[PDB]
Amino acid sequence: TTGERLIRVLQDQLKTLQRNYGRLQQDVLQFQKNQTNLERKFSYDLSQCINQMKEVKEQCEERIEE
Amino acid sequence: GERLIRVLQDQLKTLQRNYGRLQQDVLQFQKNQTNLERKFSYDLSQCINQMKEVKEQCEE
Amino acid sequence: TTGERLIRVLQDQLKTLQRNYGRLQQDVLQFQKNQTNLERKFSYDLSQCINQMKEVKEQCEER
Amino acid sequence: GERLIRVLQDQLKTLQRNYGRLQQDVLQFQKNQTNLERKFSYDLSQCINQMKEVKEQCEERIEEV
Repeated sequence: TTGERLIRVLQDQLKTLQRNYGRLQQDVLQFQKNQTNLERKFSYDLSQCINQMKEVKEQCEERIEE
Repeated sequence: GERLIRVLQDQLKTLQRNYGRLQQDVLQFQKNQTNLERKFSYDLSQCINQMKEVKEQCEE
Repeated sequence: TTGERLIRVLQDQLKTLQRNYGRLQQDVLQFQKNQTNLERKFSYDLSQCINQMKEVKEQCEER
Repeated sequence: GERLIRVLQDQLKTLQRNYGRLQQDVLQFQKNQTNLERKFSYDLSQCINQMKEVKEQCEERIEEV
């Protein structure tokens, strides 16, 4: 003992370390995998806005009674 | 005897501090990206709904 | 004029769209800023990892 | 008359290309984000992998004395 006691605190610090880091990994995995559906949603909405803009232009240009 | 263990104990407390900085950098980035996305998705929706309104103004 | 009332509505709406574009441009600029910032932080954290690794290495196996 | 209509047409068309560039800048930013995430995962893992080599090294050495 006395040196076994210190070694036990060291084992404790290491497994607290390891468990925290493992928890962070799956938090990063959670976030990043969930990011994909959002990136696709923005991409879609930006294209649609660009397409509606194109329909707007054609129709307003048609609105010529001048 | 050999207090390499007390050195290691010191290094693990430093490594725990540095993990703490890494965890807060990652989590802060994630929190800001989610808040900015709420705004980004609001502004995209606004382009869409505005463009719907212009179409019907030009269709009457 | 029916046409001159629509012209005023179209010019008001063009201003709102230009505003919308600038908010979208500022949104994308902020993604760029948050990202490069994280790249700078992560660069520092990685260096702290490698260099404390290197030194625990020499601390052990050489007493 | 169509002077104001001229410039409404001009401003709209310049806006349409600015949204176009906007769209290309989002696709590119998204993609670089993905690549930075992946290189950063790889580089931290290489550091952790060397960390673990030093653990085994330093646990072999604690009880050698």
